[PDB]
Amino acid sequence: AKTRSSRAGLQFPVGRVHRLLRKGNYAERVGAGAPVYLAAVLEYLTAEILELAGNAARDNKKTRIIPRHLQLAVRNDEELNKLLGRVTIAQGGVLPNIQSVLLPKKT
Amino acid sequence: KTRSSRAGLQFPVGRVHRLLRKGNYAERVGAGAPVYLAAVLEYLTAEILELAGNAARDNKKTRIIPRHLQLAVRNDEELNKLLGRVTIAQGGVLPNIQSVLLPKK
Amino acid sequence: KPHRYRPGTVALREIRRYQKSTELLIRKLPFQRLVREIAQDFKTDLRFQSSAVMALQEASEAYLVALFEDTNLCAIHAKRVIIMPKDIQLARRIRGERA
Amino acid sequence: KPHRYRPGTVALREIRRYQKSTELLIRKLPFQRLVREIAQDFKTDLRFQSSAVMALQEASEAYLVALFEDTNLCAIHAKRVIIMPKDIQLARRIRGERA
Amino acid sequence: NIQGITKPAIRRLARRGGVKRISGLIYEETRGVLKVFLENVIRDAVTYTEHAKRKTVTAMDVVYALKRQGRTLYGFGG
Amino acid sequence: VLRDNIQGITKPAIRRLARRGGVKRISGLIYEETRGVLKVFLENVIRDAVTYTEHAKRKTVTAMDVVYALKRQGRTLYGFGG
Amino acid sequence: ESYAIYVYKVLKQVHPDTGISSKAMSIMNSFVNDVFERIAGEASRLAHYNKRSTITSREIQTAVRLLLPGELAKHAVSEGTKAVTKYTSAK
Amino acid sequence: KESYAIYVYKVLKQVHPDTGISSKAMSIMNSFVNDVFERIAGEASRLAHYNKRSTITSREIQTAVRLLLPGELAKHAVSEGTKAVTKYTSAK
DNA sequence: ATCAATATCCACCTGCAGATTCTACCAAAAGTGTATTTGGAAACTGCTCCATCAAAAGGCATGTTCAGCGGAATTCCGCTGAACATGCCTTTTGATGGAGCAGTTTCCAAATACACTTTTGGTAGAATCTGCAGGTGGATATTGAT
DNA sequence: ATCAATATCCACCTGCAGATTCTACCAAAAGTGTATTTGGAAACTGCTCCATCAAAAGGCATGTTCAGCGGAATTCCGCTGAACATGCCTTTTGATGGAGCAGTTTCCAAATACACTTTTGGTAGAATCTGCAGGTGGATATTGAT
Repeated sequence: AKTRSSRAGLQFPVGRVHRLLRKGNYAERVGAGAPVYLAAVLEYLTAEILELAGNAARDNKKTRIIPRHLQLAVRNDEELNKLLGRVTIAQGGVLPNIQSVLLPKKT
Repeated sequence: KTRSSRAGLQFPVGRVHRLLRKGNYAERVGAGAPVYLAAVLEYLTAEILELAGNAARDNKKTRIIPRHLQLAVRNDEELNKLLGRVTIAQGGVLPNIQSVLLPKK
Repeated sequence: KPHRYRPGTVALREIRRYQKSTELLIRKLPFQRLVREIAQDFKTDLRFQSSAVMALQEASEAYLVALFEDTNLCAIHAKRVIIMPKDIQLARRIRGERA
Repeated sequence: KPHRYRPGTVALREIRRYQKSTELLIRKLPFQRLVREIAQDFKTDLRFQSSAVMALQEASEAYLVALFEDTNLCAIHAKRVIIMPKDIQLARRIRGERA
Repeated sequence: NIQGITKPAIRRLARRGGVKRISGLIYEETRGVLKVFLENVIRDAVTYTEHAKRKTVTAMDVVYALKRQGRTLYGFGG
Repeated sequence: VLRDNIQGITKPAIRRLARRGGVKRISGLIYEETRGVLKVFLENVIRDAVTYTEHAKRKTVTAMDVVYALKRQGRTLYGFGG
Repeated sequence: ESYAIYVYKVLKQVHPDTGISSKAMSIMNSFVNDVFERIAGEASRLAHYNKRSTITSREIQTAVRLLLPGELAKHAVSEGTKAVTKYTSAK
Repeated sequence: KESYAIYVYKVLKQVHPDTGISSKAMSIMNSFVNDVFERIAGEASRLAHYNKRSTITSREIQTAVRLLLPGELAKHAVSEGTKAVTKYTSAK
């Protein structure tokens, strides 16, 4: 008795998702495709952000990913940045960015 | 007799109720919710038409057209806040010129 | 006889004029064309209800008229009276439409 | 004779400093009070999970930091480097908070 | 077609917005914005069209897209 | 009795915020203007947060209350239960 | 279906000698449907937060308090609470 | 109280086998998943209503993913989901 | 440019809180397998309303000229930012009584699920009605030239 | 201040487009009635975590002084918008075949609903593990006075 997750070639919980879809009351019924498809999308996305975060950790010479890393990853990618243009990642801080005209000297 | 009347309302309590369940908002829908909600749709409605009818009059007009609705809305602090992200087709804008832009009297 | 209106007398007049009317200010045929052209890049051989184009325009002009509102404000903040691109640029940025 | 940093040399160091961390920049206790004061003058006898007070602080500084950026730009737009209330006001107006 | 949106027309909009004096370089800056607006909105409307297996973008298709854009329009459903 | 707590947001504090915001130079009037802006923000969120609390017939404002009220106002916070 | 007739009725109690244009009625219809969706949605969420299966006037009220500006809200609550009362007191 | 944690941790290990994650960050991650989850199911939900359809299928899910996510992300998202659906279908 | 004062960088260092790691109970999930129901794709179609088009309509492109707007340049000035002394209020670390969130059983008021029945709101095709948009005119306020 | 040229109103007028009144048809509603089920309030209560008093130590807020620099006020001048009359090329309007958008029917792939069985992912709690925070020193800038 395999799981639908495995049957779909997935890491995320297909059953759980198909379950929440029901309890979230988004429609009278939910076809077996939706949950499979939605767990996939969910999984794909977490991977993309973890890839990017993981690098930031590496860049800052750390092993454990922390909120800042998540933040640096999101604000540095055009897309994850748009996908989350109104999300506030707690303890993430902002990206280092000083306006030119605020720097000294001349050249 | 219809629920609207039992609730003393001009709006369709039966319809609202229908729309609530068919709208997938909850598993079930109490009996008063549609009454309450209908009651609330009616009042907001009356509110706009009221101010809107006034605009009509203040224009020597007797039939309410879009402009009269737009004027009535952006002139009321509250309604304006509520429709703060709504465009009323054929509403135009409120007459307003930045002070600094008026001729140097 | 030599008769002329001073710069702005005509403007403010035009401002009062249009702020009163509600008609669309862009010519429909040119608009509809641009609309379809843009569309065609997302899906070929499409059609538009007379009404879909009307909504789009009504929405378009509305958006702009309001963006010119914020721009004039940005122009004024910089103690100017001539709206420039950087004024549109600044408004769209604080609007979250840019960065 | 004794060493003295010019104005804005320290500011940049602070921008670089603070822009590099993520710790909350407001005294935690004073903030809890303000939260409790406001909450209370809305409904008496209320309690707070520590996490709730923290979520508010996180939200609040995140908001202010972002608002200061907009402000900074608005000032710069006006060819200045010293932000002023008017800058904060222009930003909030375009943002749609007091339009 | 983009230039189909004329100076006079753009000038008119700006006046409805209370603009008194207009820079020359604004007309092209304007068009660009209008373009990104339509692109962003039509794209979403057309998606509604296709999800519906249709060949005609309907007024409701645009209404629905605008709402998602946060540009709610009253008068064509709402 | 709780009063004037808004003055609990010190000049030092507001300065650090503006620094993270990339601000170099600050007007002396910015501090009070800011306190005002903060106050309206906190007011708006707490209200909704507390509306959620009473509805749940609770006496304790929970972190979810605050997270729900924040999403209501389009200022979604990741990290406290969503 | 469309709220138009009910709108027209409500209009008459207010301004009995005032009429409305189609384009305006359409806007009024869009208005009703809008608010309906917004109030309903909030209520829906509310219930879910409290792990409840039913949307009662309890929800509709709270929803309203969250959706309308203070004064507007106040009245809206009143109008609404009144209806439920009237309704409950009848066969 | 369920959470997408163990699954995040799994996906984490695949991409960066030797990298860890703090709890605060895993929370931010659990918030991220649920956020996007509701968002998609939402667009899916309405889309269905707009069409007088009572079932949400992989087809609504997909349209939503298109309405919701930006260029490159959406493109790839569709693939993964189609992929999964196809594999889930062709397996029974 | 030279040098003195200071801050930033950074690799090494290791106590230690927060993270990885079990042993296991397991109520709840998730999965397996009929039985029953049906939502909506698919094929066929009538009929709107949309893409197309020629004709009468009427706004835009265009070159001149100059008023006036915006920035470069030069100031006194005042208010902001370092630097510094002083010492308070926050942060840190616990222990603690108990408010009140939260789990479990109890159980009826209320919501669900057809069934039968009466009304009503939308659609349609005709006819009749009417608010007001443009058009005219003549008065007057506005603006610009001197 | 004085014309002269326009722009701007106000009052009245009327044709017709779009609002309105009349009617029969009626399928989807909405209401009434009966039987069955259940969400969630009520009540007893375990147990989490909130408010709170205690106290010490120092990280920081407060307040002062002083000069340096940024902003506002002003004058100057080159440059470009904008007003304007000129002249047709593109938009608008009302008329017409036909392409799809919807209405109707058919019927099957697929989604409930329900009974059992099996897998597991939250978890109370143990004990062991480990990245890095926070401390230290010294090599490497970055500043600013000269």
